[PDB]
Order: sequence, then structure tokens, then C-alpha cells
Amino acid sequence: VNVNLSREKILNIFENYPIVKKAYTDNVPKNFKEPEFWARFFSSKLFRK
Amino acid sequence: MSHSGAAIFEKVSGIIAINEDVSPAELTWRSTDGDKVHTVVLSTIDKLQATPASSEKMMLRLIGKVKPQRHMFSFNNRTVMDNIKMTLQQIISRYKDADIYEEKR
Amino acid sequence: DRPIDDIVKNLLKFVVRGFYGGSFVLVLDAILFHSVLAEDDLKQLLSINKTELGPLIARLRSDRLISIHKQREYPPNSKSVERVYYYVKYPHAIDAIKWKVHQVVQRLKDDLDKNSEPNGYMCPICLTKYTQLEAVQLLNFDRTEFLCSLCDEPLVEDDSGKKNKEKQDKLNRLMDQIQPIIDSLKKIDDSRIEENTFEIALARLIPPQNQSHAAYTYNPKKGSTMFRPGDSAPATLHINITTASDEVAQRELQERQAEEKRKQNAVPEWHKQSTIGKTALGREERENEKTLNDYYAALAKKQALEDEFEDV
Amino acid sequence: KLDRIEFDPKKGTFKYLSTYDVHSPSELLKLLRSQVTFKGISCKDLKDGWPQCDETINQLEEDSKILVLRTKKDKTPRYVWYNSGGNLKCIDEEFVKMWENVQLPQFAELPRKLQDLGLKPASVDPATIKRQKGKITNTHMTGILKDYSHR
Ligand SMILES: [Zn+2]
Repeated sequence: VNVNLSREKILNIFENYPIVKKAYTDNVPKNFKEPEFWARFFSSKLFRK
Repeated sequence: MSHSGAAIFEKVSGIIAINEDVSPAELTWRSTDGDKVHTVVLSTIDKLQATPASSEKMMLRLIGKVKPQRHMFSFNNRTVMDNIKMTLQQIISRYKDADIYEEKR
Repeated sequence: DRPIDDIVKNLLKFVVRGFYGGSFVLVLDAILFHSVLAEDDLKQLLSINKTELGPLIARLRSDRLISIHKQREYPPNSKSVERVYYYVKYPHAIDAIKWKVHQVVQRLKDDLDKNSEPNGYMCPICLTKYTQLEAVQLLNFDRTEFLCSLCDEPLVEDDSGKKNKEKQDKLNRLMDQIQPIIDSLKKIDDSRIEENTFEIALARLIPPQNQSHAAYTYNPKKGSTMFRPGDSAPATLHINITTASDEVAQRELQERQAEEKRKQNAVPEWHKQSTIGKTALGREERENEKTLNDYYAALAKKQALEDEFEDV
Repeated sequence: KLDRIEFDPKKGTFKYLSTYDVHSPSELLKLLRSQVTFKGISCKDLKDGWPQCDETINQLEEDSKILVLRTKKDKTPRYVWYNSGGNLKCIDEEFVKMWENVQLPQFAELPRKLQDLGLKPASVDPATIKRQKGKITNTHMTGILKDYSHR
């Protein structure tokens, strides 16, 4: 299943949900690239909750 | 669990484990006595081969992307093999997407 | 491992350590640490002989704390051999434990009841016991002594008069010692345990040796209607980040799709115009920008192996 | 070059390298806990490099920290295991003998007997395990017609 995201939506997700930004700022340059991060986020229960 | 189980590697029986905590995820097979150890970085795997459910064999091979490196594992119970294959499918697919994104960009 | 599995394992461990000898603990703990464990592997792990593993396996099999599984194996470079595997069938073991716990308590309770009854009598010579009722039809004509029938000799009062307290003491001790089993069984009844099979047990197998001769696999015969006694038990997500240049590209693709859809519905040509007369059918700015950038820069300064396989 | 010898560069000596460096009950108790299999560690190679081990091994048998397999000629420790369970001796022999005297009923009849005494049986009788046109018209379409029988 393919889901499309955009820069405007990425900023909107961060604004409406500070936890997502918290888990984003600390992991993007350190462990894995952004494409993997968002792939994990939607699969996680966090996106469901 | 879905991250460990008995496996046979190079005719040696041992425990195969899927380490997801350490990035990139790596698959580690440890012999029962610990004399032998094998580790494969899942970023290198291109395709995931698996014997069909209609055969008595329970092998599962991880071909490495480029005489390409090849790692073949033989299992004992299919449920363990399926539970290991399912978790591997996620990692290989995700890393394939990462490579596609990197090359495209 | 589920939390109930630990409770069952602890119950088995307590029963074996308390109601069986030392070597029994070794045999059962080996196949509790591991799942199904071949007889040859079991011998190698404990370093005991066949003549010593025999009695241990036999007793743990009679009490149904261990189950057996024999299957034909065909090594690629050796004569076909029949291998024996040992595992634990938890529903079977728990029933055996529950029945034995009940019986032992019941026997002691009955012995308490019997020992509280009148004594009885026995004959010293023929060693035949007589009850109080049976002895009353043998007493002599003088009504002084109870005479035996075979020997015609006076009877002697039986024992067990003083044990009235000892038997109660024994029961008091047993229920204290057997307490963990009762507590574990209570928790087991609340949950529902799944019956185990050789194949199911193989899912939790910890291989004992590097190169065990026994193939720890269950490849059942094809279309085999034969049934042995007691051998049956009851996506991908892909994401794509779209940039501004990709957005306009996507819009162009959408416009193309709409154009194709419109064509699919448009009317043909011959239906559009009346075709009577036609023949019948048949066979430079960059420099300006730089001088500006330099000018503003000056300003700011101034201001500051070949097998069948598939693809998964 | 051998592996059974350890070198000391501080003073320049060669010392013996025992198989299991065990010279205290604490080290033995953790080594036995770290085993990934149930393969007992022999006292023959444990006794080597350790002046007294029977004295220590026997002390742990009484405390029920480890399991010991002893010889039959004379009581002498052999391969030992970690005791993942509880106390090694917890039942008097007057009850072990009674436990040995009880004979279980025929297996298929046990759950019924347990169900008559009011005890919930965690099993079932295996007997209840229910093991579960002609002449065609157009044939020039030989390998085209896919069977869309249902929708
Ligand atoms: Zn007599």
C-alpha cells in the first residue's frame, strides 16, 4: 500500500503532534534515514493511537 | 517469539536471532556451543528466497546484492520459519525502499 | 513463553524434586530446558548409560510426566533408523499430578478413619486377623477368651490403638509440604492450557549439540490414513515523500488521465458528420543579478546448492 | 604457542590456564547459570586447578543451589547442573512411597474419574478428538476461456 506525504503535511503533523517531532529530531540524523522513520511511524501503534 | 528460533547453518545447529534494536538490523546465528558465529547485515540482502510450503525442506536463503554472497538457513518447524520470514520481509522491503529513495534522489 | 507455561513448568519441577529421586530431576529438567530431545542427545547431555536412563525414562513415562514419539528417519548416507524423542504433554502430566495428589491425601484420610475404629484381634499362630464382630462368635464356653477357629488358641489384641494421633500428625505434615502443588493447580484451572504435540514442541526447541544425528523435524507421511493411539491432540507499507517538482509532475499525470478518460467516451468520426458525398468504403539577466548581489554585499559591509525456491 | 598456557608480560612468566577458572562457590554458581544448554560441567576438569571442590560442591547440594550426579561405587561428585527449581529435598519418604504406590487409571478413563470427584480435568478422552456434460461447441478458443464460474 502506497501513501503519499508532502512537506506541508510533515510540518502539520509535527505542529499538531509534538511527540512525533520529539521522536523525529532525535533519530533522523543519528540512526536511520527519514524515509525509514515515517515508514515505521505509520506501522507503529503510535500512529494508530 | 518471532525474533528467535532453532536453525541449521552450514550443517551446524544453533539459534538464529533477529536484532532490530541496532541500526541497521542484523541477523545473527550462534552455534549451540558458541564456537561458531555468523552475522549478516540486512542492508546487503537483495531478495529473500524460501522453500515452498509443499516441500519437506524448510530452507530460507538471503541472497546478497553485488559471485553474490549467499546465506542459506535450514529450520526445524515451519511456524518458526514463517515467523522469522515475516519479520525479515519487513526489513528487506524497507531497506529496498531506502535504496530506491536514495538512488532516485 | 506464556506466564502460565512457567506455572506448569514450576509445578513439574516441584513434583519431580519432591516425589522422585535425584536422577529423575536431571532427565526431566533436560527436556524442560529443551523442547523435544532425542534419546541419544539426552544420554549425551547427562553422561548416563542406557541401563541407567532406562529406569528413569520408564518411570517418568508410566506417570505420564514425559511422552514418547517414534518416527522413521532416512539419513542421506546411512541405513534408515527409527529415532525416539521425549517431550512433555502438559494436559497429561497435570491430570496425573492432580489424581495422585488426591489419592495420597485420600489414602491418609481413610487410614485416619480406619485407625480411629476399634482395634480387632489376631491369632499368634496362624496370623489371621479377626474383627470385633468376627471374634464374638468364637469365644469359649466360659466367656473368658476369644478362641481361634483353625488353631483353637486364644486371640491376641491387635495394634493401632495409639496411632490415633500419629496419623493426624502425618496428614498435618503432608498438606503443608504439598501446599505449592495445590496453589499451582488452582492457578492452572483458571487458565486454559493447550495440549502439546511433537511438532508443536519443536517450535520451542533449543538444539543440544552442533551436529546431532537425529533430525529434529516432523515430516509426516503423505495421505497416511493410519492413526496411532494417543497421537492426536484437541503486509508491506511503502511511503513516498512528494516535493514541489513532484507535485506538478503528479498534476500533469492526473491531467493526462482525465484526457484519456474523455477520449474513451467521445463519439467516433463517422457519427459526427453526414458522410454522403465521400467515397465508399472498401479495401543578460545573470549579470544584472550578480552586480546587484555585489552591490548589496557592499551595502551590508558599509552598514556594519540448487533447490526449488520462490520469491517472498 | 599452546592454548593451555597464559603469559605474564609484567614479570615474564608462564602460568597454567585451567578450563573453567573456578575457585569459589560464587563463580561456579554463575558459570552453571550461564550455560545455554543442559550439558553438565564435569567435576574432573572442575577439580583440576581447584584444591577442594567436593567440599564446596557438597555444601551446595545441601543448600540446593546445584544438582549433582554422583558415582555408584562411592558417593563422589560428577557433572553438575544449575538448580533452576526449588529445594532439592522437601518431602518425607513416607509420602514418596505413597506417591509410588498410587497407580494411575487407564489414560482415556482418567478425565472422567477426575470429573466425578469434582476436580476440573485438564485433558479429554482421545475418542472425542474428531480428526477432520460432453460435446463442446467452439474449440478454436483452446486456451483462452478462464473459468469465471462464480462472479
Ligand atoms: Zn489361628
